[PDB]
Amino acid sequence: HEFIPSNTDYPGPHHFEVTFQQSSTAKSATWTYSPLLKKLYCQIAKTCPIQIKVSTPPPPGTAIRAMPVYKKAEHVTDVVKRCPNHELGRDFNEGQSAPASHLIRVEGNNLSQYVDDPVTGRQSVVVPYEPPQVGTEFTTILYNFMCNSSCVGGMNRRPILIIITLEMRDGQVLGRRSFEGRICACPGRDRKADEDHYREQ
Amino acid sequence: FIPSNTDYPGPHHFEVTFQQSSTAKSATWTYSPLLKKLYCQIAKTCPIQIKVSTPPPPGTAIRAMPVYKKAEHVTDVVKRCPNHELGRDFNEGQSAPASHLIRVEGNNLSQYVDDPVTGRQSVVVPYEPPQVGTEFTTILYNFMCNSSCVGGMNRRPILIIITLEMRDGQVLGRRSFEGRICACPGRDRKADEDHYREQ
Amino acid sequence: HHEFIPSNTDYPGPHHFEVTFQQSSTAKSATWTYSPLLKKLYCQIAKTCPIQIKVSTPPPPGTAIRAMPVYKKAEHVTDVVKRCPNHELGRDFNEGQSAPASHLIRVEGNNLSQYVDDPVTGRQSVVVPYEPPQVGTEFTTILYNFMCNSSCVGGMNRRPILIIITLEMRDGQVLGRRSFEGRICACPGRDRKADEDHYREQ
Amino acid sequence: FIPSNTDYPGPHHFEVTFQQSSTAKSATWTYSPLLKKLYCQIAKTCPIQIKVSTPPPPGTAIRAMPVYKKAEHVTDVVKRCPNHELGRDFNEGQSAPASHLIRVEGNNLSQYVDDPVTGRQSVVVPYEPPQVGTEFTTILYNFMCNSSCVGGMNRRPILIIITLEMRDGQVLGRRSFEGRICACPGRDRKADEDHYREQ
DNA sequence: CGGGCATGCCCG
DNA sequence: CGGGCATGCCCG
DNA sequence: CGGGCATGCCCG
DNA sequence: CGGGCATGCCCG
Ligand SMILES: [Zn+2]
Ligand SMILES: [Zn+2]
Ligand SMILES: [Zn+2]
Ligand SMILES: [Zn+2]
Repeated sequence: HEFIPSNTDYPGPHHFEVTFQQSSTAKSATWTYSPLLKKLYCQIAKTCPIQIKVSTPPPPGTAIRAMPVYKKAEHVTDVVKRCPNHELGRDFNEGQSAPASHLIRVEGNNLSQYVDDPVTGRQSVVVPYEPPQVGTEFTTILYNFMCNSSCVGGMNRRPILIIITLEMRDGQVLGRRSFEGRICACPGRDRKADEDHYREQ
Repeated sequence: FIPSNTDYPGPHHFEVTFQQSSTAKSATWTYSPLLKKLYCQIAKTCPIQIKVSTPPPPGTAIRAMPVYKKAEHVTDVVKRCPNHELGRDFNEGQSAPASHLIRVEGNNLSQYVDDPVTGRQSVVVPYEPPQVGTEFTTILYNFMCNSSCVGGMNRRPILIIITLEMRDGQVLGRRSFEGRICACPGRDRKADEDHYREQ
Repeated sequence: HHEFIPSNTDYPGPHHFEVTFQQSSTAKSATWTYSPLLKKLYCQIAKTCPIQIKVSTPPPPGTAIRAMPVYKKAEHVTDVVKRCPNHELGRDFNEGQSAPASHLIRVEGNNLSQYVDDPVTGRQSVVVPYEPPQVGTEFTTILYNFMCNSSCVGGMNRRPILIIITLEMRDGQVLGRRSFEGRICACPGRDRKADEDHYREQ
Repeated sequence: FIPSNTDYPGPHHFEVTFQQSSTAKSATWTYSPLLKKLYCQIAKTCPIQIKVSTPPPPGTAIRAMPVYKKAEHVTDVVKRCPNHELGRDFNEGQSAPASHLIRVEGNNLSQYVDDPVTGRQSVVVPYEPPQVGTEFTTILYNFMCNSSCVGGMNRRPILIIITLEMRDGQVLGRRSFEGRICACPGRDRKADEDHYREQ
């Protein structure tokens, strides 16, 4: 209905929260998050796990929506899709049941549904919200990205921003958080450099 | 003829603002607080944030119209220099009037209006409430000739007036700010603020 | 069926075709100036620009001479040379109208000046008949007129152009051809002097 | 037939030549005599000078065929990567199959060829006599992908094989040269020669 | 008729 | 995202 | 317009 | 596992 995904955090009634645990001081590390720059550094198609949390059990049939947007205004109008070279390829499109075009995928959850909103044209994947696990503090949705931040054709070196939403069976918004995403060949280097430049300021 | 470039918040405190875009010679867009100056780059995306605390006239809408500052010119209309109006540069691909100066980018309900006997050009969008969690409705504008175009604004400054209205024309509010469309806002902003300050 | 990329290459034919330029103002704001060092004229939009034609032997009746512009740089070579959309319609010189304002090159005076618009190549030019040099005159003088400032947007913007003069037969042929960089601007002298210096640095 | 190559001047000595280019490192194109390698930026106009000794036959023409160098990749046909193919940028007029690497501009008589089952793509154009008072027949080519393109030439050196031939299949003109498509050609060129001199 | 500037654009 | 030139045009 | 950086991936 | 490299692109 709306073509400019709201970017602003807003926990809402319940206190929707997104956090990343595992850390890896390496360069070719599948994934690693930078708290100082609220930016996730993930590799191509590598298992990326984020952890959701809330204070009170949300309404029945709630959802978790993950959708990509561009950080800059000049680009934000353009739908974030998978580049031709990675779309038409066999690798990962061979019997996966997820639209070749989709950038973000959800790993290990049949209940996950990929969405192409017909008017907006935006793409996003959803899963029913889950109560953590009995002995855990958070809910672990584990995501995937199928294009580097620099894929000529798709992203094209443009910075994105993954937005995680706590939704109603109908769409009404109960929560939201966001952060910058940069898919690389190796997040060790990329992250350090960006935090060293931040330190350089 | 000659809309009222006169400020008026109205009933619902109307606040159109700008974010913190960086200062850089060739920055796509930048805004000055000392002056009400929007330094803009041709055809680039310029995000302008509109805040409204109590919004409730469904069918209400927001207009953006361009006007000349100096009085002798304010009676003249703000069109595009025939060079860009005729050129193939930004005119194909879009579904917006060849001659208007202002264009909305992230919206398709937009209305480019050519006043029948007024001759003023402006573009209206519907007022959409800010999305749950944030405070301002964000409209995306881009200007299609540089302020210095011969055949158009022959270097004469222009003011932009954003009016929120009732489905049937009735100005609930309005605001203004001078805008400049140049190759590099950063170097132009730096200079403008300097000369005015000195005096 | 025509030639796609008019060659600029000079051609002194059986007749000895030459294109000379008389003494010109070194004056900064000059109406027109020339450069044999940089072999390029510098003329003002819509100002009378003289040109000296010369030949050892005289050619047959019906023989005329063609002036056509073409971009100097290859990545621009294919674009035809027309006037900026602005000037082509601009009411400031289509009045006292005579020829299509598409055309950049016009001819002053001569009423035998018929323009061309090659349907095939969509190429624009202009042609007048070869009158033998005025009695006691070495040169057959044709006035060419240029309409857009080499820096006009929409039109040839800041993209150098070449002006090919062609000693052409009565019907489709080439007997002689000489070329030379054209540069339309506001300060012909300020420009030429700035150009030649820049050259006297290499 | 498939991977030809060996030069062959022929009846009318076929000579492929390049004019003097821009010394600049990021120029549209440059040719390296010592390295018999053409360096040009993607989609930029590359002029090539074709010459012959005697008025070649009647309805004869010229064709450009690109082939991978390494004796390994010869098998593989050389086309545009998926991205530059299904991408807007240069297919919005396309009197040229979006798949072809080599393209000709200016000429309307260009014909793009796809071999039957052993399909190789190429561009041909009727040969034309040098315009009166010139010795060079000039053809303006375009190279739609970068030799670095992942999914395309994927950094695989290639040869453009120019051949003069007669409609009746008789190929009696064969001149070939190395071709590299890249962002700034001067740089790679000087880098290519610098080291080969030393190594 | 030359000096000088503003602002687009390309390059020490 | 900074330094410096282009080149139409105004000044006087 | 050249010098420097960005960024997938080669190499050991 | 990281350091260094080529190659497209942006900063000054
Ligand atoms: Zn991709
Ligand atoms: Zn304009
Ligand atoms: Zn013009
Ligand atoms: Zn490619």
